[PDB]
Amino acid sequence: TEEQIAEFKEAFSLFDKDGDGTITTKELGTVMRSLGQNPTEAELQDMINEVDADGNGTIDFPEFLTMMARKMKDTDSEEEIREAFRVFDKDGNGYISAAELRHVMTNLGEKLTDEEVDEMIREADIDGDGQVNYEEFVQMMTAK
Amino acid sequence: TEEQIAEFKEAFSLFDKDGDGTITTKELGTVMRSLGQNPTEAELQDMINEVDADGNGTIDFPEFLTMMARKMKDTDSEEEIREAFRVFDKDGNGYISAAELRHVMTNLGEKLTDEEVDEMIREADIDGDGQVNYEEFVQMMTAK
Amino acid sequence: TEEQIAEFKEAFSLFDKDGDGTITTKELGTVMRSLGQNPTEAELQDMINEVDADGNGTIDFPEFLTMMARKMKDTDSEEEIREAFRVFDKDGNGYISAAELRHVMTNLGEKLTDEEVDEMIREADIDGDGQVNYEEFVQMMTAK
Amino acid sequence: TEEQIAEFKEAFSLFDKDGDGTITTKELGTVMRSLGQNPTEAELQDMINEVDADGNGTIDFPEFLTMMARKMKDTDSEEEIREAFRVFDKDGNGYISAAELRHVMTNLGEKLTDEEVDEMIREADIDGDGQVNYEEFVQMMTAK
Amino acid sequence: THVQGRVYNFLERPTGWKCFVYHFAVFLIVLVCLIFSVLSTIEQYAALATGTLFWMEIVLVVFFGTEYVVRLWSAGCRSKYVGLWGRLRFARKPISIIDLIVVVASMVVLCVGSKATSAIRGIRFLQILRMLHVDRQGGTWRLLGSVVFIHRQELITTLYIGFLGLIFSSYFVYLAEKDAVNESGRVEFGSYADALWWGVVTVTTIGYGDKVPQTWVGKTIASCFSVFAISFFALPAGILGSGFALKVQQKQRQKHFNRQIPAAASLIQTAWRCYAAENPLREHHRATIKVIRRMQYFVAKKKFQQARKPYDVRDVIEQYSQGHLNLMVR
Amino acid sequence: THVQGRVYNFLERPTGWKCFVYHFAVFLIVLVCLIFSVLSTIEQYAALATGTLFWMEIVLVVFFGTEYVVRLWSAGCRSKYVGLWGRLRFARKPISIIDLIVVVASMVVLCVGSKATSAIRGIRFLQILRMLHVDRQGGTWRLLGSVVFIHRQELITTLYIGFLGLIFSSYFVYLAEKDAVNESGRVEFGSYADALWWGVVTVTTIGYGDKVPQTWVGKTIASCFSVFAISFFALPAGILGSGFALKVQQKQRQKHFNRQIPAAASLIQTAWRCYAAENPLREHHRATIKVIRRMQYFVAKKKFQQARKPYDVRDVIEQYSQGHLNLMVR
Amino acid sequence: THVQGRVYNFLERPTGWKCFVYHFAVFLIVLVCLIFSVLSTIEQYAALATGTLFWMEIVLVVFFGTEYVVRLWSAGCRSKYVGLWGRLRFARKPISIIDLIVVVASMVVLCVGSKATSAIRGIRFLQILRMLHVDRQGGTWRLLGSVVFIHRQELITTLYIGFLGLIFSSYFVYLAEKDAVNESGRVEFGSYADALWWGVVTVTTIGYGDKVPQTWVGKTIASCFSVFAISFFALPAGILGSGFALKVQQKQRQKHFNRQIPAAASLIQTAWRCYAAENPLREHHRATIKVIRRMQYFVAKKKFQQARKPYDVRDVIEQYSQGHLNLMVR
Amino acid sequence: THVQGRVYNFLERPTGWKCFVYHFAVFLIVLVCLIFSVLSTIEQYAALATGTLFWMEIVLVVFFGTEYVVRLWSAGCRSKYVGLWGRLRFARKPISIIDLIVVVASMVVLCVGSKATSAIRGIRFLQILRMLHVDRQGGTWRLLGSVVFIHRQELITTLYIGFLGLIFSSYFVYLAEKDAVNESGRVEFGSYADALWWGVVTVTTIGYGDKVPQTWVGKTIASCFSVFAISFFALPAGILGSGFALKVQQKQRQKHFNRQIPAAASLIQTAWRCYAAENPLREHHRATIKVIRRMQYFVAKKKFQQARKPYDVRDVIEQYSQGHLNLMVR
Ligand SMILES: COc1ccc(-c2csc(NC(=O)[C@H]3CCCCN3S(=O)(=O)c3ccc(C)cc3)n2)cc1
Ligand SMILES: COc1ccc(-c2csc(NC(=O)[C@H]3CCCCN3S(=O)(=O)c3ccc(C)cc3)n2)cc1
Ligand SMILES: COc1ccc(-c2csc(NC(=O)[C@H]3CCCCN3S(=O)(=O)c3ccc(C)cc3)n2)cc1
Ligand SMILES: COc1ccc(-c2csc(NC(=O)[C@H]3CCCCN3S(=O)(=O)c3ccc(C)cc3)n2)cc1
Ligand SMILES: [K+]
Ligand SMILES: [K+]
Ligand SMILES: [K+]
Ligand SMILES: [K+]
Repeated sequence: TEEQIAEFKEAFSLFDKDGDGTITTKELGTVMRSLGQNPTEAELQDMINEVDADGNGTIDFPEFLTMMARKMKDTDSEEEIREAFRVFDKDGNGYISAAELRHVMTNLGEKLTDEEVDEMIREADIDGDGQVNYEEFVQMMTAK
Repeated sequence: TEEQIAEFKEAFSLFDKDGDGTITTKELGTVMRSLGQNPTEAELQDMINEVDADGNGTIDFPEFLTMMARKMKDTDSEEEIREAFRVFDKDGNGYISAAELRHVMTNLGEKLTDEEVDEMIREADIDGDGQVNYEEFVQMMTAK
Repeated sequence: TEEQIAEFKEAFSLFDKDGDGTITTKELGTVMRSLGQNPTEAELQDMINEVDADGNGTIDFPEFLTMMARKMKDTDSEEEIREAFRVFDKDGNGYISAAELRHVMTNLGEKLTDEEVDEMIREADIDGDGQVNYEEFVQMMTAK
Repeated sequence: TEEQIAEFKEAFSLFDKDGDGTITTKELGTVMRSLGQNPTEAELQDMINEVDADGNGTIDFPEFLTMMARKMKDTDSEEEIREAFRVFDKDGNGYISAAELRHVMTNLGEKLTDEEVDEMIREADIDGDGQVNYEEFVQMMTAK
Repeated sequence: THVQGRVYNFLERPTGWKCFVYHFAVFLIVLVCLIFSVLSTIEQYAALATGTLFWMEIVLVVFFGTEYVVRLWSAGCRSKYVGLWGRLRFARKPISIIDLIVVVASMVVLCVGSKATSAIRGIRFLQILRMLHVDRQGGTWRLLGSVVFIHRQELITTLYIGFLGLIFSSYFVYLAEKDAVNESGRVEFGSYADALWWGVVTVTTIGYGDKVPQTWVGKTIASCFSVFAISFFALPAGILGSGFALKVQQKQRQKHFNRQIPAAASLIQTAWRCYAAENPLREHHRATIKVIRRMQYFVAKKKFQQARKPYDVRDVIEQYSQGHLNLMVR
Repeated sequence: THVQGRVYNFLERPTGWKCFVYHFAVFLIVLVCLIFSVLSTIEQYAALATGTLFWMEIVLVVFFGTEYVVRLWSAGCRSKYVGLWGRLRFARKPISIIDLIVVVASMVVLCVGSKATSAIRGIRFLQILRMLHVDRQGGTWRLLGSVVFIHRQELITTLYIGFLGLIFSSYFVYLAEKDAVNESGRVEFGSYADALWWGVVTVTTIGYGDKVPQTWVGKTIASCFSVFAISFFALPAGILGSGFALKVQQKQRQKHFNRQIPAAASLIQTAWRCYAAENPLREHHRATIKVIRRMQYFVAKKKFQQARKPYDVRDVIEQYSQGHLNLMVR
Repeated sequence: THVQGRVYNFLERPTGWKCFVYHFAVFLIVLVCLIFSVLSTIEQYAALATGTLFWMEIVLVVFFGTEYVVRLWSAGCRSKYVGLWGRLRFARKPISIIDLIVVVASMVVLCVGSKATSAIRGIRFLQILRMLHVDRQGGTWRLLGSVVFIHRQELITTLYIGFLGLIFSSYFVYLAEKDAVNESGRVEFGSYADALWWGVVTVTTIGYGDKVPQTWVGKTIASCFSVFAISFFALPAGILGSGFALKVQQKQRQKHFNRQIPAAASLIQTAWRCYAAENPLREHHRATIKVIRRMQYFVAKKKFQQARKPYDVRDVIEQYSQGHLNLMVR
Repeated sequence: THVQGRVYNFLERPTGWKCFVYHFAVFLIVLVCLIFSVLSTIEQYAALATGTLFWMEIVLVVFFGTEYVVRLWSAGCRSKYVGLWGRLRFARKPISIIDLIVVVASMVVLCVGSKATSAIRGIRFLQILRMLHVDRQGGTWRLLGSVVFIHRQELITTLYIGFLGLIFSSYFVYLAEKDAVNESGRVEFGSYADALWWGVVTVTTIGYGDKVPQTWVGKTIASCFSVFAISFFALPAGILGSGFALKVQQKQRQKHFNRQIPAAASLIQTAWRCYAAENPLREHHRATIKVIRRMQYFVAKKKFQQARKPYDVRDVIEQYSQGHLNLMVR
């Protein structure tokens, strides 16, 4: 862990375009707009209204080190993510086919690149049937 | 078991005052009235409306051997009897004292002889406190 | 398994009376009417509106190999079938007698041949009592 | 245990200011008022309306030995006390910070001395984060 | 003789659209014959009406006579009523005896009366008494009676209380208004009976206006009363409505389970078959019977499962309580 | 002296069919005596009535006097009232004191009045005041009072609001209609009191019609009012009805459990016996007592089980929550 | 051509405050044009009104014509209606055809009538028929119809019963009051039709007072009736109210879950991204895209969780039933 | 200055019996002053009344002036209002400004008017406007407004529908009855406005009787209408009643938990003490403080447990769902 706690702080202030310990919330909207995102101001604000536990707007990784310090793979995030499929559960069994799954991954919320969605289920449709078992995908993402 | 399946049949027809394979429902009311019970006719009838699975009124131990062939000690009769205390549960803990227990055993339903109630809880009040633990009584009656 | 995946396809098109990969939904009503069934057209249609996962009406065992490829004996079909007795559960215990069981097997839905119903419970009434234990029948049918 | 069952009885009647086996309910209000409490009469009365299982007002440790004879550390008092935090549960996790915890310990019911509240959580904020894990405090109080 | 029960339930246990419009049509016929009994009492039109009510009456009486006899014959499908004694057990029932006396008394009146006052004086009541003929089985009245019997206590209560309020407040009013004379010179409250009429008309929110008090005392009391008692003659509405609704729901629920059973039966009745695929081109007949057994089974399984779903909350909790129990074994 | 409590609960805690028709009969007697008090105020019939109301009155007074004394004597079965002091604690209660003053004042009037205006003027109020005598224990009124106290806030609220609406809209109407003169030449709205009478009669949906506005302003206001305020004088009905129903259900529920207990007791009271079959042709007496102990036990078990079933949803969840807890031990 | 659907849902699926006050304003315009149709029938004011209702009418007709055409054009955003055939499938619907005939018939009347009785005689009905134009989509009527169809049985029941009560009690009254003559010399109950009018007016608690009975028999019956039948004409209120409420709740519930889905989708749609942070100063662009992926994920997780909370009881029990099941696997 | 908030909540957050009868008494004073404003408009009594309403008025104005000033001073206990700016933030609120203008305008009228028409013409409206002064905090109105806003859709719906029914049926009636002439020679339906008055009076079950139709068409329509539309002006009652009740329950529930918290806090606040019995005849002081710590703890435990019991069903299920979860960890 000690091998990234340092090179991470450099990118930490990389948003402020300076050496201030400032996440640069008003300037992250330009950082991303230059990355190719161009979000709205409400989304920009909600990005940090909770990602940063401090509450200021520019922080010295009180949580910018905590967000990174959250494996995002433990059991606390394997059930919350498994319930989302259960929204799409019907007759259970992790039945989902590539058909409904592509229908959905490319229509709702934050859609993917057609090449992203096509090869995303590719690793989860190894058997080639129309049942993309969830346990097959989380095990793939369990290292998140 | 084979040592009682025979001497039991003799008493079986002992109610009919004859050798007929008849429980003698109309005559059990006199058998008991002579024993010192003298029940009513509705109670006499309900005694057999379910004790005798046949449904006639006089039977060749279709159930008069089944009623005897029911240990009355297994787990199927240890919870139904434990729930009755739970009716008298309040703050749980099998708290019941000899006080409430005597209050009740001698006031409701089919009361006992004062000597029956006094020495009934005697075996269940070994510690002499006012908490007649149920687990202390069923273990005593588990051989029922 | 590979010993039946071939001789099964021959009977597969045996409904079309030809070599087309067609279940012959309109002709299965004649296949069975010749077998001695003579069903209605709505039943004929519902037979395949779900048995054939494809949805056409004549299929190259997309599911005509899946229906056969369903052991019909696993735990997924041992509880759904055990609940049906629980419909006829009353005081529990798998109490059912040959009496009510014959009463029912020959009166509701798709009744049997009297010789079918008589010898069906025969294997499940080994003890000869009026309690056809369900666990006694599923174990008999667990190889379904 | 036998090493305190005797020196405890001496303090037992220490409330009556005499040798009577009397808890001195009317005089405990002066005992405490001299200790520096000065409670009200309703609180004085409720102190013993349940602490003393007898019901008189002055007792020969029927329960004044039982209250002492209650470890106040077993599992029967580790969940009732853990639920109180669950009142202050929100998003779970024993999240409570020293912030809300001090906010509360010094505002509600029977507040502490600021030095009592400050060093009370001290032992429970060993990691110095804003999450005073309850399991960290009960283990500290499990010897109660 | 399969037609017997066929026409029976076409007549007596109707369901669908055909038998529906049948009953509906006969209802409309009845209703217009009534609405001519209406225009019979009007002298402008008491001539043509009483005329056509001599032809239309005969039409209906014969219509009903045949419908009745045929119904009776077709009451054999139900064993309870088969055989002369059963048949008699049939006409013993209320709606049937009603239709009977309707038809026969129409025949009476038209057998003697045709050779006109008493005639029409009775015919009107028959045309009125017939409407019973539509509700062929009485679910209406049974719904009602049940809901009542359930809520008997509430109803009696509010009745008793309203009754008393009526009584007392009316007596007081009588005392306060018995002298007073209307501006038209007359007196409205001469007796307690009149006051009591007032009370009825008032507490139930009709207010014709034929009797109104003049004195400050009477108005005072009537106000307080009118505010604090009317409500006891308006509860029954809410009660009965809720009762009706609840009961209908309760019933259709039960119906859900009565649907549940057959599938449970058919499932196994098909399982044992497909499973028992060895002891019912003979071998090809055997293969095909086996295949259909299998398919049907696959069908049932799904249909059962779909017909075992949680109508409501009690159902889920029973199910999973029961799972918990199953653990209690484990 | 077992009869004491026997007649008591025949009189004071009635249940069944005999005591029922008794109370019912006496009720009908009371009601007809009233309906003659009715026809007393009618001059056509004020002669025969006031006559027979001198015999029937004596009948009833003596009837009640005896029923009362016997009830009082039979109030010993209840220890609370045994002994002179308890007895006095009895007649201290409302319904009893009511019956007392009824009977004694009838006796008064008939001890002096017989030797006629004041007499009948009081007799009517007695015949009216007696109806209380039927509800022998007051469950009616208690139901009511409870339901109210529960819903006190809603009721006060709607009352306050309706009151205000009344006030304001009536003042405005008065202002708008005080000059106007009816086509019959007179004036309906001379004062605010009249307007306020209008308002009462209106907002509660009676509408006698004795006071109606003429001007466009008055009609405008009355319309808006009539639409937006009547509802606050019609809520109480729905409220109270729901309350009644709910409470009755709540009660009979509780009754379910009060039934539950005795069986729980008898079960064990029989178990210990059959089990304890060794320490109460003497040996045959012993055998038979043992057999009956066993049978009875077998009976209880079933009766308890059937009397422990889930009246409702809360019951099931409590039960299986408790099973879960039992696991929490395991 | 993004504006197409924009103005569409500004007109046809309105939500917010702008489109709101638009619809509201047009409503008020309609309402005042009506209230001038009102004052048109009054001779005092039938001159100026019928005048300005020749200008205001033209204003509205052109207004609506354009609003209609523009709506129709903007009905393409919805594919179902794109293309001439779809467009026709649009005007095929009720509210649209209503607006159409309104506008065109106003144009007719004002194309011929301007060169005055039949004109205004039709214009009034148009000004009345227009109010439909506000409820742009019909949720009102659909709510109603659903609630009814659900409760069809209760309603039919109470209707049938009240109808009968009406019939019978009215006949009896007719018999009891047909001779009687009002003190004003006339006769109220000449026929059964009059009695039946009485009944209607009575059982539904209006009580005009134009027909009142005089005889003791009639008053007796009317009392009993008035007490025991009015309730069957007042249930529908409670029923329908409860139905409305329930249904609205049911709907907004469903809406909760329809909200639930998108978050479930976005969560994973962000997870796969942040996780898949290796295969979409280029490297710094990569770092930043990764950081935002991570943040967004952290956002979703919370938003989902908050949007999966137990609206109600059934939800919790389903959830934890399901946990139990998950154990049933374990 | 502890008295400040003391009198405050004696005046502004009243609870108990003293402050209760205070508010009650002042209410009765207000009400009688009103009922003299009543008898003021009656010429028989317009002299003495208008007199004593010159003394009683001054009494009340000074009474209220002081009560107001003292309330205002005692509004400091609440920090939000401490300091002149806060104080101003106080009188900014509705009920306070109402009391203000009442009192000052009474002072105005009695500063100029005493040296009589306009005076009393205003005084009446003040005596009326004052009743607001009792509901010191507005829970009444807030209850109302909430319940409405919740059910806004149902209400709007039934309003729209009833409105239309009114409109159409009234137009048709106008067409059918405009010629007809009452037997008293006059004409009831000259315009659509009159018909519309009829409709209002009818559909809401008042029925004054001033306008009744004569023709068979009008009676027909009025009947159908009267049956099928009145219900849409009587739903609001049931709705609002249910809403009120529900909301009160919801609130007192919440109150249960707000009670729950303090005990949870005190329990631990005592546990840490008794446990921490070593670091706060000095040693005997220590012993006694320890003993009382222990006792108190024993008290809390029980009080908490009793104050954590299942108010309702959702509570139990949450609890045991949570136990299940705890297993999900285990
Ligand atoms: C608008 O806001 C309202 C309106 C009404 C209520 C409400 C609750 S309980 C109730 N009446 C009642 O509880 C009963 C009993 C008390 C007097 C008023 N009524 S009595 O006239 O029938 C009546 C009168 C006289 C006698 C001898 C028996 C019965 N009235 C509450 C709030
Ligand atoms: C047919 O569809 C309908 C019918 C009615 C409603 C409905 C909801 S709340 C409501 N009235 C009310 O909320 C109250 C308060 C606002 C004015 C109307 N009423 S007031 O006259 O008593 C009244 C008038 C004046 C004063 C000083 C106090 C009280 N009326 C909703 C839908
Ligand atoms: C104030 O306390 C009350 C008031 C009313 C009730 C109550 C329950 S059920 C009920 N009526 C009824 O059940 C029906 C049926 C029985 C007679 C009274 N009505 S009928 O006139 O429509 C009527 C009359 C004649 C015919 C041929 C058909 C229908 N009335 C209970 C308590
Ligand atoms: C006694 O048993 C009954 C009594 C009534 C019902 C019942 C359900 S829905 C209903 N009315 C209604 O649904 C509405 C709508 C259909 C016609 C009757 N009313 S309208 O007059 O307001 C009315 C009239 C004309 C216009 C243009 C709009 C609105 N009436 C059910 C059972
Ligand atoms: K009226
Ligand atoms: K009314
Ligand atoms: K009237
Ligand atoms: K009315």
